[PDB]
Amino acid sequence: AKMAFTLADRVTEEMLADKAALVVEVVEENYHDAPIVGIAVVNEHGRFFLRPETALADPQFVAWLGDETKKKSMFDSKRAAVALKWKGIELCGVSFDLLLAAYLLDPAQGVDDVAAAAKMKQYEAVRPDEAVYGKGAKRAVPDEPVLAEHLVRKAAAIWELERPFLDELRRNEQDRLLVELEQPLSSILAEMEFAGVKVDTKRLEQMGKELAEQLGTVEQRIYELAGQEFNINSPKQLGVILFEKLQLPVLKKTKTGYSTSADVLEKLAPYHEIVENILHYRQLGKLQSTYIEGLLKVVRPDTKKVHTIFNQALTQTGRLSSTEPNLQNIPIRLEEGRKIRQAFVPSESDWLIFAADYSQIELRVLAHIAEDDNLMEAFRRDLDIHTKTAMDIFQVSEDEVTPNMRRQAKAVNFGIVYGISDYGLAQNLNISRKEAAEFIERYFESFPGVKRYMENIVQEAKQKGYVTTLLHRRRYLPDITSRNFNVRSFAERMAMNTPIQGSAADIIKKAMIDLNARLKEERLQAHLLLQVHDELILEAPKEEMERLCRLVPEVMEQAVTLRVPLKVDYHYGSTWYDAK
DNA sequence: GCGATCACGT
DNA sequence: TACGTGATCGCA
Ligand SMILES: OC[C@H]1O[C@@](CO)(O[C@H]2O[C@H](CO)[C@@H](O)[C@H](O)[C@H]2O)[C@@H](O)[C@@H]1O
Ligand SMILES: [Mg+2]
Repeated sequence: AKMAFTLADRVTEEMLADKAALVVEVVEENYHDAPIVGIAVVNEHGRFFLRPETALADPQFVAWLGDETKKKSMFDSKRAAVALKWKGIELCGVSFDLLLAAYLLDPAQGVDDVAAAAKMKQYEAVRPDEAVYGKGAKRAVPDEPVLAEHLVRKAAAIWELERPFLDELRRNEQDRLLVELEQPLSSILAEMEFAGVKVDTKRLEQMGKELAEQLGTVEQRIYELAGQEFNINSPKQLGVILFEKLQLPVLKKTKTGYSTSADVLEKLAPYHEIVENILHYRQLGKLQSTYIEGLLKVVRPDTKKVHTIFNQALTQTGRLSSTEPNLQNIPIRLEEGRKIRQAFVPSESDWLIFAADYSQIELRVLAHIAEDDNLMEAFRRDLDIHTKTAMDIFQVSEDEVTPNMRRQAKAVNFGIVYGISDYGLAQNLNISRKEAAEFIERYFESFPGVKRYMENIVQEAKQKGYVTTLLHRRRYLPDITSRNFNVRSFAERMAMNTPIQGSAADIIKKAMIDLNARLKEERLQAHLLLQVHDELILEAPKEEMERLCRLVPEVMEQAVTLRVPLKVDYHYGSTWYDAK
């Protein structure tokens, strides 16, 4: 069974062919400034294993790695590229990434290692990484004999599976999606992650001090109002203090007891003064624990930068996710938490943070896909879309639209995009079911094209077995035919929403690629730092702001051409908070 | 360790 | 109502 390969003590010419499956192993989940434990190369001349100290010190190998004409097939090339960047080594010529290929073929498989991807094609001559390295406390690099065969088997799998995966991608019309979108994007993400974002740690530490004080205060007030101490951070103990010791009304229940979600607490506020305090305490506690303490834990002490990792092969819709730290969920709704952004600053003196965001990209994408005359016209006039919906569903002139009417029309717009049900619309607007249903009905009368799209997309999902996005990304929906109403309904909402969220994902990804090409042509020093679903955050010399104000929005607006215009707003300042 | 519940983002 | 990450609790 053992697979044959050369355990090389030195790099040789035949190891540098112009086409090879390459494995540059980084076992640490967070690959930033992490160790490379081994290298495997499989090509026309055979299978090879190279120790990193050797390979990475060989100028011929390093040259081969950076030679864009020497093509490499890999799995999670971003991981290798970044780990190499920290060692001052450039990786070029990656023409096939099995992780991204598998992700595009079926995001639902959750492929996160070569073995998982290989299984899709009935290839099982490779072990799962977890089986080799273990997990958690037991996770460690095996002895060279075991490590070497594993890396060679992974490279061998990649070598064998490239053609099969490319053939299916082609059949799915996703060949360009991999080659012209995801693979180029992977390199851009590597640059962004490697660059990192500078943090004003002293500012965060000061906020932490101010929060600790406020928490202690509110914390005491809570015990005083409850005439006793308990773990406020325990939905369990809290549920007892509120619904048992204080007799507060039980408006909502959970799977294991009473609900203490902010949602319910808001309704309970009128009954007792402790509720407001619990809400406030949670607000502050989230800021302290997740953001202040959290960020401080991952900031690099030497550079004061945080280096997130953008998981490019995880979400079912094509969006990216961000981890350790997640820089796509930094507070902004509430002013107090929003101030956390004042701690994200430019990495160099006299540089500024520039942020550009698409305005209502989901609803604009919906107008395009559904080809709804009323909705397309609304955007062609660049109308306030929520006021417009209110005018239509409540039958009133612009002047007759009250704040509450807009607030509700807004909730309906978001619900439509999410495939909201008459019930979930009530839960959100805290209204009835038949009422929320009447709203939805009024919406479809005003936007018949959208109603038709929602009906047609669900039928298409049932017929084909999947739905697709603008750039041909796909998501299988087997539950669309489930005879269990709830399971089927969730699938139906996904059928309606995925093409919208997914196409919006496609668009900003292409914008990022187009943008970097533009930045290079103009030789601007400006560069991307983050992507937050419908917005791009960059940093650049103050002298480049005027050029960026015109360049960034244009590139983002022209990424794709829809039946309605794409609109991008932008702001810049001395900190992320100020880029408003 | 892991499911349940909470809260942060688009 | 769509899509995420993660801190904390509590029993295994
Ligand atoms: O390197 C990112 C890439 O690796 C996968 C596994 O193939 O995720 C690993 O790394 C992430 C970043 O540290 C972790 O969040 C995740 O837990 C770990 O398995 C892919 O999912 C991802 O695309
Ligand atoms: Mg926006």
